[PDB]
Amino acid sequence: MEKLWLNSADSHVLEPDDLWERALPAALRDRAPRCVRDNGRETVYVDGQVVRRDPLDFADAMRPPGALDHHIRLKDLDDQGIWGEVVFPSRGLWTAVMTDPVLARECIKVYNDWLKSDFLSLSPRLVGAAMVSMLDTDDAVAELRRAADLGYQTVFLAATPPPGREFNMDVWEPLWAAAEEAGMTVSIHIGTGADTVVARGPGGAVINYVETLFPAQRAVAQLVASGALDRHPGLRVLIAEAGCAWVPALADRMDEAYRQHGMFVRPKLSMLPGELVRRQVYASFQHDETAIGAVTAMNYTNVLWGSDYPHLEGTFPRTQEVVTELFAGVDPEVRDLITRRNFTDLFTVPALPATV
Amino acid sequence: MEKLWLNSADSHVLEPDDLWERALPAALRDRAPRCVRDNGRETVYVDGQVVRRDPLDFADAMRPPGALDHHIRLKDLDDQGIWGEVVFPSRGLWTAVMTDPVLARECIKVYNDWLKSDFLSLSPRLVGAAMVSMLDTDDAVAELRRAADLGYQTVFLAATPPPGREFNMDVWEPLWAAAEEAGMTVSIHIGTGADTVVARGPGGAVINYVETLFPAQRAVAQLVASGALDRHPGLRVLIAEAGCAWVPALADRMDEAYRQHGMFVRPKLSMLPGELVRRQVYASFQHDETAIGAVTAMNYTNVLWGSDYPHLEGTFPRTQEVVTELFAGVDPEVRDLITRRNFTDLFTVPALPATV
Ligand SMILES: [Mn+2]
Ligand SMILES: [Mn+2]
Ligand SMILES: [Mn+2]
Ligand SMILES: [Mn+2]
Ligand SMILES: [Mn+2]
Ligand SMILES: [Mn+2]
Repeated sequence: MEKLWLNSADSHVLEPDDLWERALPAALRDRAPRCVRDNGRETVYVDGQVVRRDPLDFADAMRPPGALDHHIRLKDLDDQGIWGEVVFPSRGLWTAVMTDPVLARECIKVYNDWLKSDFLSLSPRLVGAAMVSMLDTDDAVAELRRAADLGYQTVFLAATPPPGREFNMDVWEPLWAAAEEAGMTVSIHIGTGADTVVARGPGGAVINYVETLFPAQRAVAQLVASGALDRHPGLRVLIAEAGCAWVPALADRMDEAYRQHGMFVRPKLSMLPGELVRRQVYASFQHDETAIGAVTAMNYTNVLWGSDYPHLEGTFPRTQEVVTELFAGVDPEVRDLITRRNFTDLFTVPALPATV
Repeated sequence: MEKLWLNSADSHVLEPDDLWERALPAALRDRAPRCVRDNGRETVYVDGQVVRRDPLDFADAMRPPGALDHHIRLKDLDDQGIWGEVVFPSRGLWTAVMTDPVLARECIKVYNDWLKSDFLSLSPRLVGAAMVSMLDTDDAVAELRRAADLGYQTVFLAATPPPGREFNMDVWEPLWAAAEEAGMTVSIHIGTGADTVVARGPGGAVINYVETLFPAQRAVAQLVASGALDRHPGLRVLIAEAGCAWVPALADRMDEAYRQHGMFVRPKLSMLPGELVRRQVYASFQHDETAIGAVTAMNYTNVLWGSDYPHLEGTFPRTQEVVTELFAGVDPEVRDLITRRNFTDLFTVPALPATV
């Protein structure tokens, strides 16, 4: 009943409630992410601001026992037929909306040290994303370098960077250089860095779920148009949890501007935007049938599957039912590429016997 | 040497410099859109505001003579192998950033009367888009009904509506009802309405070309999630000049929200977002190879080819060479659907005589 073995390019780890309470310098402790559970309500506070209010029902729906207990997580991976799994933050993501570079740097060190010592230590099937400062390039380079010396394979960046720190700016060049030198995949996860509760009228739930795409597409356009990827041929970028089929559409959109608006284009690129996307830009999805069409009809081979465990928008606990229906009638080479091989190009886990 | 007849879902016409100056009363006639090309840049004035100040390339971005002489435009249709062509405004599109509903209403009436009298009269191969007020629903419904009586087949709406008039709001319901009643296609052309985001740094030309997609994806999300299309099964929407392959990607994104976030979704729809997209949402492209894979691999059949004459991002004067490369080794049934049949499902032109 779990016959199709998968690697998951997207999932999340819930941090211990006291992670920052115990480990931060006393001056910083009270400003770290912290939650109050009262009335029906969880309220999350970050550095003197309420950043989140939810009824406990929804909050706790994304908190099955594996989302917390790493021993149960590994058993859920077996149960769902997932071998290797990339693990992103939950509360740690709020470091991306902080305005104080020192609070962000120190909260990121704590998170990165806990994830490696207390979680990535349980199984080599776990590939964690180290956070790096969104606010200061020297802080982000130093932590990437420390995280890599510790055996991290990828860094997390928020899809919406702080104002004036868009991904086409010169300020990021030292980070691209260090990531390329380290062999570090840059993982950009959507729904991070900002607020995505922008739509309030009829259809808000569906409209807001679409709005979170825009920073993902913008990030790809900035990395491609700025020459960041062109200048760093070894630099690979994963766009996590934005789906896949918009990526070749965007490759075509950029090619059209590059070719028809060339007289306004700076910098020039050594190859077309679409060639950079197809070489270096990867994208994950959970349910999207269109991800298979991207590979088979749009020559976009950089599609990875993800469970996004334990989010509502992920596959858990119906991983096998989802993927078996997704890949019914599909070339096994394509199913292998999307569910296993793109994962192992990016990330190192112990190799299974590759059944076709 | 050899050509294939095509129909085009997108092009523009350049209005007489004095169109509004000569036709509007004294209270309005100085505040209508005015374009100056002088000293290497294009300046546009609307109601006392500089809305555009864009560089021109006096050497390498030179406008086709047929943009300036409608007799040369008709020679260019024959030369390019284009039978039927939808024609959008140019200076007229600036009515969408007006804040005065009287000026907008009156400027729209002048445009719609001029287009019919002096331009569409040149050939019934031209399918005009009538403008309707973005500011006032009564004004929009009135003009749509007047345009329908005049024989108009489609109305233009700007991709970014005025703040508080997003496409998911109740304020539009009367126009959705009127368009469906009249059998009028709603044509949402990108790059129109107030300019949401503008990139200033490296890669700006490519980034800004991508940024214009986001209002189009948003509009589709608002129309699908709000029930606008669900409540009006006879209402068809054309997204002009945004490309195609993001449309099935967005169908999948919206289905995932509808199915996994069902508890937060209001209103309920009578079918899934992706079924509404595949039934009622059409999209045009000029060069995008991915638009063919949207049809062949993503079950998205509502793709239309457009020339976007006489813009830089259009195909002129290489229309036949572009379509030849696009459709090399493609099923001719798919070429017919994309280049002729979808166009004749939405629009009525005279019979294309047959060859052989
Ligand atoms: Mn995720
Ligand atoms: Mn789910
Ligand atoms: Mn002059
Ligand atoms: Mn156009
Ligand atoms: Mn255009
Ligand atoms: Mn061109």
